[PDB]
Formats: sequence, structure tokens, C-alpha cells
Amino acid sequence: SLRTQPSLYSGPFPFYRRPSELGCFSLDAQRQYHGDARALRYYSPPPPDFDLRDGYPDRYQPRDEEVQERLDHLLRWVLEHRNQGWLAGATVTWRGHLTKLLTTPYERQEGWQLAASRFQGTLYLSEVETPAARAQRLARPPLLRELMYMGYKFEQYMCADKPGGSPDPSGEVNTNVAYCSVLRSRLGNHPLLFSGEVDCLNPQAPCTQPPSCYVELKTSKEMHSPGQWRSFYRHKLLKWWAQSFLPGVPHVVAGFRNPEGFVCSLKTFPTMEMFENVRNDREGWNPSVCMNFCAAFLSFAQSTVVQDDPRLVHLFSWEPGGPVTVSVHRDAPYAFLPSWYVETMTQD
Ligand SMILES: [Mg+2]
Repeated sequence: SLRTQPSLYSGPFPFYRRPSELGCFSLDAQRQYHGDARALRYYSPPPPDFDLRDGYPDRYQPRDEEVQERLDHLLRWVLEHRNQGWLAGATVTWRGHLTKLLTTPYERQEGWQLAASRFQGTLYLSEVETPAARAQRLARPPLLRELMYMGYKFEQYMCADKPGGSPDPSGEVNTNVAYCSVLRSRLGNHPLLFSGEVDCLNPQAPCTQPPSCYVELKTSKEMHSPGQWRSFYRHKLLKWWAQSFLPGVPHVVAGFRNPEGFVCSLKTFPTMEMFENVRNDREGWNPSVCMNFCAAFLSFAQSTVVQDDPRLVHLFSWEPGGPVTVSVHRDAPYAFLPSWYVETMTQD
């Protein structure tokens, strides 16, 4: 087991390598994979009065969340690019999985599970939906469903499909569509290969080379008091920082929503400056604690997963308050590396 309290992980900010984009892939409106950037949209801010409720629900095509894709689309990319043993000493995951590790020392509400499998040296990490999270997903109240749509809608007001184009929110929001950047990094002694969904690219960004040219878009409720801002800095900026820090996305652009579902204000939060909001806060978060924990977890997983075997899973389970605990599983349902990937890699 691995303890999770922040005090264990205070100390110097560890080494995190400047991320390089190795490539990308797109999922289209039918969730079919394409090894190019067709799904990538372009940051096109107002020059805001955005109705995030517009099109809900008649122009809404939500992804079927029952389909658990796990690492499948990343593994296709890896398979088609394993000529770009560095991989053997790496850990392969989704950006979002690493985000959840980053936020663990401070997370008090949502637990997680991560399946680990070692296969020809490489450590693969793939999130498992917990029974409790599966319960909440199926029991999603109308208001949660509207809120989620609103987050996706915001993007349609802020992005165009061509550089410098005008946003066109008259169409449908279809959440099968995704653009994913594939990045290489390293946290201390742990080489990383991961994909992350990317909201848009800013043509007028100072550095036009990805991932620096990318922008993350967010919505949050409007705030009218120091206390509301302080809770926002403490809870939501931590999540936003941990999401955008990893892939090297330098800006998060937030639209603040009315209780009536309109965005009438925008604010840019540079990733590099987010921690400043809580640096002198007795109940704030700390990016060095986030990264030190993550590095500790990677070391823990790497020493725990001894056997090289794609049918074997070490399930890392964590609930708020407690340590990360481990259980050992084989085959269904936890085994996540598909035959089509294992055989092709074995073929080499
Ligand atoms: Mg976003």
C-alpha cells in the first residue's frame, strides 16, 4: 500500500521534462479513429454573450459512455508509430489518469481505480470505473446532464473549424468527436508516453509549436465574493492546473456562467501562474506535493508490478482519506491489453 497524505510529499518540485508532441489522432462523429488532426478546432474568442443551453436536447449527440475504450485508441497510435528500447522503460497512460494521481493528496470526494499491466517492459495504466462511479453515471439527474452539455457547448462558441473562423454554434454538439495529442515526457526517473484530449489550437499563440499553441477551455459558475473565489482557487484551479500542466498547455480560458446558463464574462488563467492564487493559503494546494506523490506512485507501481504479462492486472484502488491499496487479478474483466495489440507487438 501507498499513503496519500500531503505532508509525506512536501519537498522540492521534482523534475518534469518539457513535453514534446509525438503525434495525434482524431475520433469522428461516429467514434471512428483517424491518425490525423481532422477533429482539431481553432481558438476564436469574441472579437461574450453565450447561451450554453442552446441546442439541448435536440442538437445533442452524447457519446455512449457504456463503451469502455480504455487504452485502445492510444494503443493503435503506439502500434502505428512504434518507429518514432525507450518504450520498454516507459509508462503508457491517458493524461487524465495522471491528473487523478496529481490531485490524490488533496482529493476528498471522488475515489479511483487504476489497472496496471506490464508488457515487454512497458508499464501500462488504465482507469477502471468504480462500482460507485458506475452507479452515479447511471443515476445522473437532469441537472447534471444539462451542466455537462453546457461545458461541451461552451467550446462551440469559442472555437471554429478553420483558423480565424467564426464560431458556429447553430449545429449539434456531438461528444464522439475528439482530438487527442500524443505526448512524451518524464517525471524524475519515469519516462512517460500519454495521450490527452485537446480543446483547440490558438493560431495567434506566441509559440505556434504544439503543445504550447494549445488552449484548454472551461466553464464555472460566476463568483461575487472573495470567499467564492477562494473556494474556486482551492478546489477547481487545482484540477485545472493538474490537467493542463502535464501536456504543457499554457492557458486555460474560463467562461463564467449565469444561473440562467449564459456566459457573459471570460478569464484567462495561465497554467504557470495558477499556484500563485494559493501559495500563501493555509488550505491551499501545492504543485510540488502533487508531482512528488505522482512520482512516488509511479515508483510504487513499477516495483509492485513484477511480472511481464498482459493478462495480469495489479489493480490500484484509492478512496479519499485512505492509502492506495493493491489487488492482483487475471483476465476478464480487468485485463485491458487487447490481443490485436499484444500479438502485433509479439510479432516484432
Ligand atoms: Mg476543456
